[PDB]
Parts: sequence; structure tokens; C-alpha cells
Amino acid sequence: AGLLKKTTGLVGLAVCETPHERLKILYTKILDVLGQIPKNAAYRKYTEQITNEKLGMVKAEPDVKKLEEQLQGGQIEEVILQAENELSLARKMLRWKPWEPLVEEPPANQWKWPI
Amino acid sequence: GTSVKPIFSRDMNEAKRRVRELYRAWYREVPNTVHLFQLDISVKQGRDKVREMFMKNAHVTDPRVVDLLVIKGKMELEETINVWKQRTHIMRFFHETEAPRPTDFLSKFYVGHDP
Amino acid sequence: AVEKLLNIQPPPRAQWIRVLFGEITRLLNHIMAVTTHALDIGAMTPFFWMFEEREKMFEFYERVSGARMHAAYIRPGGVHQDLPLGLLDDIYEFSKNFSFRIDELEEMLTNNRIWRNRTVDIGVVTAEDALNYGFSGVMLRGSGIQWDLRKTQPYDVYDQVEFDVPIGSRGDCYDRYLCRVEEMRQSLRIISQCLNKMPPGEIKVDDAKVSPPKRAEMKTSMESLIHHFKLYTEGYQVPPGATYTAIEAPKGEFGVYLVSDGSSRPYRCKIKAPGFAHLAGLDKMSKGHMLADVVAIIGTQDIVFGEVDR
Amino acid sequence: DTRPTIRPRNDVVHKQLSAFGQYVAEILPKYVQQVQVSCFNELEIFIHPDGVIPVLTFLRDHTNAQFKSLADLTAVDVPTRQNRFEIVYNLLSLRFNSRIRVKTYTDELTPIESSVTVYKAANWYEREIWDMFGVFFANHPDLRRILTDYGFEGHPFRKDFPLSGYVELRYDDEVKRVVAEPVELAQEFRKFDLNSPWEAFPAYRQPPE
Amino acid sequence: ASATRVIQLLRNWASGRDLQAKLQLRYQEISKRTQPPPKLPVGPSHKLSNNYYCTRDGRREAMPPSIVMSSQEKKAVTPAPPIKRWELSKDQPYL
Amino acid sequence: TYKFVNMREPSMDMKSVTDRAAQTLLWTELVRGLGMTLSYLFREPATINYPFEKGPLSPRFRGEHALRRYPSGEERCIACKLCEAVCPAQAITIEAEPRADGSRRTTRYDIDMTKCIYCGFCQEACPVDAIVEGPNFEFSTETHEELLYNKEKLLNNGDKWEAEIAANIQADYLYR
Amino acid sequence: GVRTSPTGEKVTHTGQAYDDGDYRRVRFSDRQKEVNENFAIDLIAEQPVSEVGSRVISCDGGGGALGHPRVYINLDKETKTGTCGYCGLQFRQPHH
Amino acid sequence: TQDTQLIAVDEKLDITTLTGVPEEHIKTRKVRIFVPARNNMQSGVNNTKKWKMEFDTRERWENPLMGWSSTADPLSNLVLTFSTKEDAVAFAEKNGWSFDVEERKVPKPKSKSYGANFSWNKRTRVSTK
Amino acid sequence: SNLIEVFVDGQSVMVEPGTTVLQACEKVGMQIPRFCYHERLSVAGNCRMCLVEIEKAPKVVAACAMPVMKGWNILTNSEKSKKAREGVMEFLLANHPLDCPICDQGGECDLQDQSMMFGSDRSRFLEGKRAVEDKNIGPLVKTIMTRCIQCTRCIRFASEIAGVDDLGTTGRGNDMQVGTYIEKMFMSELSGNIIDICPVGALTSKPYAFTARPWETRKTESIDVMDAVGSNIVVSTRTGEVMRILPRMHEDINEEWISDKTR
Ligand code: SF4
Ligand code: SF4
Ligand code: SF4
Ligand code: SF4
Ligand code: FES
Ligand SMILES: [K+]
Ligand SMILES: [Zn+2]
Repeated sequence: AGLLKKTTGLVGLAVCETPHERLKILYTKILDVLGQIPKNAAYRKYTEQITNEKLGMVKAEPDVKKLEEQLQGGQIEEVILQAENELSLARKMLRWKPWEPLVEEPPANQWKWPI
Repeated sequence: GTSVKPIFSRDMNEAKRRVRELYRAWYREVPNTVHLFQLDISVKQGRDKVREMFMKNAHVTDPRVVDLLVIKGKMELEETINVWKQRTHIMRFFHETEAPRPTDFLSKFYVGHDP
Repeated sequence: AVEKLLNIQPPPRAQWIRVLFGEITRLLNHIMAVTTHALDIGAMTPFFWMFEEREKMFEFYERVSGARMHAAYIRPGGVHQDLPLGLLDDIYEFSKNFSFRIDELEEMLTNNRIWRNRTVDIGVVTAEDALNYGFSGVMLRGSGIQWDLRKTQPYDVYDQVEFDVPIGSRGDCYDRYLCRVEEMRQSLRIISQCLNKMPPGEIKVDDAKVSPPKRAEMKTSMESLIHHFKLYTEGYQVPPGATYTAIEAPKGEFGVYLVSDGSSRPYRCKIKAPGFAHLAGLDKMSKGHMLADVVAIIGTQDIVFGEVDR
Repeated sequence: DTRPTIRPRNDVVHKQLSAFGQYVAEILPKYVQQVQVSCFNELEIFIHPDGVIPVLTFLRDHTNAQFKSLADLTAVDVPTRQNRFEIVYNLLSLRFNSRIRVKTYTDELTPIESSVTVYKAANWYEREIWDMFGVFFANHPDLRRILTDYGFEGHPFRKDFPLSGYVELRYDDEVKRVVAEPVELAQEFRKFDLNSPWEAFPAYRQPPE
Repeated sequence: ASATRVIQLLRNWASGRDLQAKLQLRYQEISKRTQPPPKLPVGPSHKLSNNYYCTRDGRREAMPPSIVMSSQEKKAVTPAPPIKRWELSKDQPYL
Repeated sequence: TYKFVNMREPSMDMKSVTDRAAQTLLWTELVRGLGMTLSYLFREPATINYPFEKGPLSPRFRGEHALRRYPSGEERCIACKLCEAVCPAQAITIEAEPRADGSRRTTRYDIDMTKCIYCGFCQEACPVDAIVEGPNFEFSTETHEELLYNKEKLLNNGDKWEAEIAANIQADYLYR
Repeated sequence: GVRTSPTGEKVTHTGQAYDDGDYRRVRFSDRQKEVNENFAIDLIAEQPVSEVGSRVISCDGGGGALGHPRVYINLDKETKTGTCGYCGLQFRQPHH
Repeated sequence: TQDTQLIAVDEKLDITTLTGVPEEHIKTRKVRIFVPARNNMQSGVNNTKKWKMEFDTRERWENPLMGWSSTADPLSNLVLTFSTKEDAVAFAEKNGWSFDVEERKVPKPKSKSYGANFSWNKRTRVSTK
Repeated sequence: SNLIEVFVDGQSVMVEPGTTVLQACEKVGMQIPRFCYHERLSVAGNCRMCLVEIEKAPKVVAACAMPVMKGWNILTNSEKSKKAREGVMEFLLANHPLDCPICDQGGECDLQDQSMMFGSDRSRFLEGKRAVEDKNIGPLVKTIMTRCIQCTRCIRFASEIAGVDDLGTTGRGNDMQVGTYIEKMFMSELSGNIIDICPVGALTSKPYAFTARPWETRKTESIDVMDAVGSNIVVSTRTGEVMRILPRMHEDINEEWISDKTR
């Protein structure tokens, strides 16, 4: 896991001493929440694909620096924060149901430009 | 669509209820405004002005228009209470400097072309 | 923004002039910000020393445009007119001595135990909370966020110039002050390359339906006279559309959302000023601070109300 | 490049933004009405007014979007539309070095949802939209005037609001204070009719009625 | 520049640096206030032939927005490739 | 590329800790500040002796407006109204008519100098170098009304300042 | 030339002067009326007519790029003079 | 069509109380809804395509100081543009402005024949070209 | 039901036989550039500004005078059509006087506007320009004839609409001039209408001279009371002063003409 950093450089972003287990539990939680979303939902398919790719990366790479380099999400604490943000987003999407058809078409020339 | 969404009130009675609450708040505020701003008017004069401002919009029947009028009235009340307005702002409801404009046909005909 | 909507390109010399005077402008703005911050704190002396340099840069502005402050010099299509002969020499003479003045400014503030007592751990903002509050520029990089429009989204010839982006670590007033001082140093560094790499050529797009022709052609050629007339009475028509273009202004990200309906006048022009979002965050950054700290927090968000209020 | 005057077109970013627009439309069909990319590579998402919070939250939080910064929030007045007000969200993604525009619509009497829960930056932008256009934002923590004078009547940035407004201010010595009066101009603003009777851009020609 | 040797030494010592080589007051080093007349170059389209405006008209190459979806196995995508990490400076990593 | 501005950790040995203790107790950096101010006290001030000495300007400087003439004494303005059209502040008011000799000349040419933003767009728009912004910048007035310029006022400005206006134009017209 | 009004007010080159009953003359009391005394019409009237030997002559106002847009003047009418519509200089063919 | 608590409302939209317009400039104004005529000086038709809303012109007097054109009409320069007549009348109605709207005048189609200029027995023959 | 099918940039339109290319483009909302063509006058086809490419046809055609054929595709924006317009505008501007600041047409010209919209932005004419002497045709129309582009609109109007055969052309080639040859007044109740049809400042209104620019005028649409025709007019005003009177089109009353008393 390499030498533990003294700082993440970013204010308010504390160093995670156990980033691998953190990411594993976050990604498994995300995959749990997506299981409730219908199979045909584009959000479910896309987020499952990216979440399982990231989880497989967190499993094929022990060292934190090479994992950070492969993830392309900044530092590992930033990756963890993004995982929490995606977990929150999936929980909200479970209630919003954006896979449903469009609520209402706009008026006839609502977006016509120029008028 | 055929119908529209409300601001707050789903009916005209709800709009009237909020109008009455706002009128109550303004009526109680008037003496504190007269004292605090050191206005040279009487509390009867200020409360009659509040009533006359309310009476301008008595013809409104749309509950959403009534709701927006209540919102703007509460905004004005909060500018008055928090002393964000100056004395000049409070005294602008009373057009003391503007001369009495003509109203009958003959005087308007005498002074110019405006209907 | 207007050139993006017009689908036209300013000439290379105009772009180099624009970058050079943008960095001169950054020096002017950072001098004003740091020195007025210090003057509000109670260090009045650095204000005068650096306002002499500001006066010299005002002279550069006036020599290129005829106005000390409001040049109206950079225009859609390029710049109004070319640099007068000998201007680059004077800019070089000024810039070769300016770092010594930054040194003297730091000799009074950077290590002073009273200046640090008024700026260290004052107005601390979290990086994520800086992002969510819409902060930009030094208010972002003070919290360690590695973001600069001149590098991530370069404009003009900024991709051809080499410089450093100073990054803070504590997100307080002291780190932001250090960032602004080092930005002055990197502005000098950019200005040197602009002086050495200024190319020949015209300084406005050679397309007389956007940029007015030279006065000599206007008085000799029929097309030039017609286009001068029309550009100075109706203006050029901009193809219909909307854009949001932003630059790395000295005070943060300055942008405009410019709507065109196809005519010669803008349909809508929303101006994005970094100071608006920064001053929206004064309440957050002043939490649990004394009254004298709010003066510092306002100074560290450097606020010009001309762009806050528009 | 034998065209030194024309702005160069970058097709790689155009394709990237097109693909991401397809992605966003597919993930949120419930709210996305239209997505388009300009010729200068700017991506816009047209949404139903109900989807402001869902779409904005998705763009902020999705790991493939990460639009953490609200660059600007403004409104545009188009009187010829029944929903005259066009609400524009400009968002920036530091992670993917990209920008996105989200637009919806409203009229004088329909409230837009406040997005202060998505972006803390929206607090003053929504107050400014309310001040200059009169658009109400439901659930705003503190909605009130921000730019105009206290007690100012009207919303100046509406297209039917006059340029100089309706009242002037001056100091009156009789009443010993600044007073407001109907506006009179010693020289009225001189309206210029500048538009050419000839069509400039054929590519934007609207089909005849 | 008129300061005596002793005063120059005193102020150099007090500031800790030789301030006589970087004086903030300008002198004969500046450019002359009267300059030779310029001769500015012409743009790329100052040509007599092969110069039709239809071949260099930027405004008339602008297009209306490309509609990629209107309400009226695919891999996930990002708005752009993820931004590369900035690398430390070589001139001065730590200030 | 980037750099850190405050990412140095102080050394924690005997000599460095004693250095910092001496700096704390003997006020050495405060003495450095006193030295910097003392060094500035012995520098020649940058002040100029106004009005006997003046700030340096350039031929492009945009000051008070003027209406110019040909060497024949004939006015240059042929009342095209381009300056009035382009004026960002609408500070220019023009009325014209055929002159008794048939010339196309103005009968009104007003500049509201309190509306003016001194941008110089009028002298750019002018096809005959009739309206210019001159070098004068010391024309403050004791009343608001003396800043609402007339055609007579602007022509007298032109006759007053033409000698140096023409020299400035000759200095800068090859850039225009 | 600059003349005087019956009230004594100075008449400008546009022919302006308040009438004897106009109250607006009170603005000049204890002051002066600003009148430019160089009437451009009388000045351009003093210039000679050039005897150029061509049917078409060109005039740019003198000083090249510092004059006015270059125009071409027809000199075929033998009763009139061809004058420049920018600067008022007059031209005519030699001795008809 | 959506969960917005659809409340029944009359179809007479009236936003006059919310516009902040002084009462004099609502009842007494009269707006004109029209497609502007083609400027007869030019033969370009690109300005006759949209509908215009203009207010009735009020008094302009002469400024005693400079002779400028003064006004007390805030709506002297207000000109709104619309895509159709219906949009303009809806906007005028919800703003409480009395309006008169005139039908758009378009050129009638015309039969142009160059060969008529050389007619064998008609008056359409031209005597010069 | 005898309509034929033609294409304007691929878009199909059904037109009566005898419809010209210009009209077929006009019914899709595309205005072909023109100087000499007027819909109320006879077709001249001399300015050549309306030249347009027919798809598959090597030679451009005058849109104002050429009847459409079945299956024709009008390429109103092809490169050949643009180059034709640029060449014609260059030829029109070769000898045109540099009078825009002193010409009353400036700001509402047509030559200016179509130079901006369809011609090049620069000149390669390196010679001396033409200059013709002025003609006096009465106290109503100021003829600065060196601005004339020889579109023959005035002559066609005078001969057909007004019925007076006084206008014409003398000479040929580059020195062909529009006028009356002899010194003669152009007196007619409809004489002032040759000012509006003139695309350039060659024919201008003497009363209106030097007095206003097009952009600053406010246009009030009203009715003429000088007679019982009720001609529709536009009243140009500026700073509270009536500036001039223009015709306002009404196909049923006055078309685009007014009488000299009205004007
Ligand atoms: S300088 Fe600018 S604001 Fe002043 S009169 Fe000229 S154009 Fe108008
Ligand atoms: S001053 Fe110049 S631009 Fe203004 S009207 Fe006179 S000639 Fe035209
Ligand atoms: S007719 Fe048109 S192009 Fe010719 S001088 Fe007049 S305004 Fe200029
Ligand atoms: S005078 Fe005018 S209308 Fe007559 S031919 Fe010449 S340009 Fe055409
Ligand atoms: S318009 Fe067809 S040739 Fe003149
Ligand atoms: K004409
Ligand atoms: Zn001349």
C-alpha cells in the first residue's frame, strides 16, 4: 500500500489509511442499490459497468499509487469521495425513477431560436 | 396543460388566508415603523396607507397572482422590519412631492395631450 | 465570446499582444488586491511602492490605447491598433525590475509575525466546499485544487507559454496571499516570453466584414469605405446562437453567456463575475471569526463591486 | 491550414460531447427533451422544469459526469413564448475538463425549484433571477431582491421593461430627503433601427410560414 | 541616481540588497518619446487573385446546433477523457 | 506544471529551534521590516512637481474633443453622423442641412461630456478626421452646464488645439 | 463674417440668435455667448479655383491618407465649376 | 400529466399587478401589433418577417438648455418582437394593454415575362431598354 | 393544377408556368440579390446581380428573367452563384464614387447592404474612377449621376408607371449615362417615386437632403389626406420632428407609390 501520505493536498480531504477496503465496501453498496433499479434502465447498466470495472481494478492492484494511476480519478481519497457521491446518487435515482418516459413535451416552439 | 401548478395556495380561500396573515403582520408593524424611522406621519395614516396598498389588488382573482403578491408583500415587510429600507423608502408610498395630477377631461385637455 | 460566435479567428500577433497585456493586467490587479488587503489590515506602506509600478503599467496602457484604465483596446477580431515603436523596450525595462518590488513587498508581509497573525487560519474554506460554492481562481487553488483556465482550457496563445500554477495547502488568507504574490512572479515569467516571442503581422482579422479596414484603404477603396460605414453604423451581424466563454481573470473565472439572435446587437448578455460567487460565500467563510477578520476575508476574496453588481 | 481567418473546427471534442449528450439523454429520458452540440462544441441539455434537481444532481454526482462547479445560473426573456423565461445552468467538470449547459423554461406564475441543495452557489443566482426577471424559486432559503433598490417595482431585465424604468431619484429640499418621481429625460434615448433588410446568414433561414 | 556613495551603502544595507541596479525611477534607459514612422504589414488576404471572399468567410461557415437527440452493447462515456494529473515544477517545486 | 507555496516543514534541531527562539524573542523579522522602511526613506521619491511638472502621455491620449478643419479653413465634418451612430453613450447630437453654398454641413453638433466615456470611437468612425479627442485633460468646470459642448465650443476647441492635435495625428496616423 | 443681431447678440455661423423677446438670453448675462469667429463658408469661398487640364479631376483633400475619401469630379460643364463634395475645393478646365 | 397538484384557474391571465408598471401606463396606453412595412428605399424584405408591438407616441418637447428632444413617456422606445400575431395579442392581453392589430400585408404574386417587352401587338412592348 | 415542380436547394415547390427562378426562390423565403429587377416594373436583366446556378447547368442564369423549367434545382448558395455575385458587385463598385459619408442613401442603400452580404470585403481596382456631370430634372429629385449603376429602374418606371418618356440612356459602353439628354424637368405627379426605386444615391430627394440618416428616424405608419385615395404612407420622424414621407405598400390602394403632393 506504500508509504502513507501525510496529506491529500486538498483542504478538508483527510487521508484514508484503508482505501482498498473502503472502496470495496462502497462499490459493493453501489452495486446493491443498482440491483433495485430495473434491468432495462440505462443508468443501471452504465453505472454497473463502470462500478464493476473500478471494483475489478481495486482487486487486481494492491499498491495505492498504481491503483490511483489506473483509476484515473485523482488521489484515492478523491476516488473514495466519488464513490460515496455515486452511492448517494443511486439512492436518489431509486426514488426519482428517471428511466420513465418524458414527463411532458415542451410547447410547439419552446426551444426555437431565433424567434 | 388544462390546469396549472400552485405557488402555495391550491384555492382562493388559502390565498385569502395568507393575505389576511400578511395584512395582520403589516398592521402590527406600522406603529413600530412610525416610531423607528421617525416618520412625521401618524399611525392611522400609515395603516390607512397599508390598507390602500392592499386595496389596489382587491380585483385579483388568480390564486397564483395572489400568492406572488403575498410573497412580494412579505419581502417589503422584511425590508421594513430589518431597517433595510431608509426613511426615504418608507416615505415613497406617500407621493408628497408629486403634484396632484388632473383627473377630469377638461384639466387634462388644458395641460397637454395625454389622455 | 464574440469571436467564437462569429466563427472567426484573431491573428497570431493580436493573440500574443492580448496575452502580454492580460498578464500586465494580472500584475495590475494583483498589486491592487494585495496592497489594498494589506492597507485594510493596517500595512499602508506597500500600497504606495506598488502603486508606482501600477502607474507605470497605466502608462503602458495609455501608450497602446490612449487611456490609462479603460483601454477598449482588445476587440472581437484582435486589437484596435498595433503597438507603437519602442513599447516592447519599455515593457522589458519595467519587467526586469519588478521582481525586486515583489521582494520588498514580501520583505514587509510574508514573514511578519503580525501579518501572519492576521491571515494564517483565517477564512479557511474546504476544497469541496469551495467547488460547491462556485469559487474560482485563487479561492480554489488556495484550498489545493489544481485548476487554472490558462492551462486546462487555454485561450489565445496561452498553450505556447510556460508558467507555474501556485497551489495552496491550508485554504486560508495567508495561502491565498502567497498564491497571489507567486502569480505576480509567474506573470512576469509569462511577460518575458511574450516580449521575446511577439511575431510580425496584422493585429486584427483580415476580414473587413468584422474588423474595420485601415483608414488609408477606407479613404481609397470603395469596398473599404462601404465596410467602414456599415461596421461603424450597423455593426457586424453575429450568427444566431448562444455561448458561455470564460477566461482565467486575475480575480477568478470571468465569463459571459452571450446570446445572439442573428442581428448586430446582442439579444442577451449575462456576465459571470468570480466576485459574485466569492462574496456570496462571505457568510460561510466568516463563521467563528472576529469582526477584524471579516475585513481580511473580504480582502482575500478580492472584490470589485463593478463586477459584483454589474 | 490555408484559412487563417476562419475559426478552426475541432471534431474530436464535437464527437465526445455528442456521445456524452446521448449518454445523458439515455440515462434520464424522463426529463431530457432535447440535446444538441453547437458548431463551436458546446453541449446543451433541454429539460422539463420538473427535472431541474434530478438532472443537476445526476450531473454533479455521477462518476462519469462530475460537474462539481456551477459556473453561472441566469435567465433569458423571450416574450413570444408562452413560457417566456429560459433558465440557463452552466456547469463545469474539473475531472473531465468539460462544460455543459442545462436549460429549462417557465412563465411568470410557475415556480422553478431552487437548486441551492445541489449547488450552494445557486443562492445568489436565483435571487438575481428573481430580482431581474421575477421568476419565483420554491424552497429557496432566502429569496428577496439582491441588485435593485429597496421597494423597487418591476423586474428590469424583462424585455418589456423600459430601459430607464419608471421613476427617477433626486433630493428634495422641502421634505429634506431623496424622493422618487416619474422619469423625465431632458434628452430621451434615441432609438436606432439598425437591422439590414437583407438576410445575412442563409444557413439559419427559417422556413416560410 | 544622485544619491551619495554613503547613502547608497546605507540603503543597500537597510534593504539587504543592491537596489542601485534596479532603481524604480526611470532614466535615459527609456525609449525616445519621438519615434521613426512605422510601416505595418498587411494581412493574409491582401492578395490580387485567388482571394474570393466565399473561400475565407468565417461567419457563413457557422452552422446551427447539431441535434443529436430530440424528444419530438454500448459502453459508458465521459464528457472528455479524464484530465491528466499536473506534474510538479522543475524550476521551483516548493516556494 | 504547478508549485507549492507553503509546503515547507521547519527543521527541528538545536540550531534551527534556537534560531526561531531568537527570532521570537528578539524580533528579528520586525527589524527587517524596519530596515526596509529605513531603506525607502533614503530613496529619491517618485513625486513630480505638479503643475510645474506633468505626467508623461502619448500621441494616442484621448482627452477633450475638437472639430477640425482643412488647411483652407473649411470644416472637415460633412455630417455623415457615423460618430453619432457609433457613440456608445449616445453623447453626440447632430443636426444638418444644405449650407447656403450647397455644402453638406452640420447645424447642430453637441457632445454631452458628462455622458461621454472618452472611448475615442467617434474619431475612429470619422472618415475625414473631423471629430478627434485632443490632448487636453485639464478642463474641469465649476458648473454642470459648461460640460455640454456646442458646435461653436467644439470648433473653438479645434482652433485652440489644432497645432498640437495635428502633430499628434501625424505621429500616430500611420498606426491607424 | 460674424454679424450682430438687432438685440446686439452675436450671430453664429449656423445663423442662430435669440429674438428680442426670448427669455433664454438671460443665460448670457454676466457671461458671454460662445461663437466661433472662423466661418468655414467664407473661408472656403476665399480659395482659388484650380485650372486643371482634364475632364475628370481627383481630390482627396490634401495630405493623402490625412484628407478625405478620394473622389473624382467631372469638369464638363462650362458654366459651373466642379467642386469637391468633401472639402469644397473648386476645379475647372482651362479658360473653356 | 404530472404530479404538480393541478389547480383550476381561469383562462384570463392578468400579470398587471406583478409587472410593477404604474397604473397610468396600462389603461391609457394603446399598443400596435403589426408586421413592419418594407422600407421603400430598399428592396430587401428581411425586416418584414416578424410581428412588432409598439406603444402610441406621446409628446416630445424641446429641452430649454440644449434644444434636445425631451420626453416623459417611459414606453417611447419599447418595441417587442413576436413570431406570430397570436403571441403578440396574448402578450398584450396578459399585460393589460389595449391593442389594435392589423393583418400582415404581403406582396401579391405577379406574372413577370421578359418576352412581353417585345410584344407584337400589345402595349407591354417597351420603347427603350 | 397546371403547376410544375421545381427545386430550390432541393426543396420542392409547385409554381405556375412562366414563374421565373427569382420568384420560385421567393416562395421558399429566399430573396435573390438584384439591382435592376423590380416586381412592378418590366424585366431588364442588365445588372446581372441575380445570376444563379441551375444544377447540372454549366452557365449561370439571370434569376429575375429566366422562367423555371420542370425538374430544375436552383442552387442559390453554391460557390458558382456566390462567385457570380462577387464578380458583379466588384464590377458595380469599380467606378462607384466614395460618397457613402456624403450620400443620403448611406444606411439604407442596397449597394452597401448587398456589398456587405454578397460581395467581397476589399478592392483590387487600381485605376481612376468614372465621373459624369450632374443632371437637373427639377426641384424634387437631386441627381448625383456619378453614383448611378445604370439599372434603368428610373427609365422603366417613368415610361411604364408614369407614362412620360423623358428618362433614357445616352451613349454606350462605360460612358453610357442615364438622363434626359436635353435640359428638361421631370415633372409628373408620380415623379418622386424614382427616388425610392433608385437603389443608390444617384436619385435623391432635394427637400430631405443631408438632413437625417436612416437609422435614427422613427417610422410611423399612417394614411395620406392630400387626396381621397387614402395612400398608405410612412412618416419618418426624429427628435419630435417630421422628417419626410415615404410610400407604404398597399396592393389595393397605392401599391408602393405616392403622389408628389403626398411625398
Ligand atoms: S469618445 Fe466615445 S462616448 Fe465620447 S463622444 Fe466619442 S464615441 Fe461618444
Ligand atoms: S464628425 Fe466625422 S463622423 Fe461625425 S458627422 Fe462629422 S464627418 Fe461624420
Ligand atoms: S449610393 Fe450607397 S454605396 Fe454609393 S455612395 Fe451612396 S451610400 Fe455609398
Ligand atoms: S439613376 Fe438610379 S434608378 Fe436610374 S439607372 Fe441610375 S441607379 Fe438605376
Ligand atoms: S436582377 Fe436579374 S439581372 Fe439585374
Ligand atoms: K435613391
Ligand atoms: Zn476634396
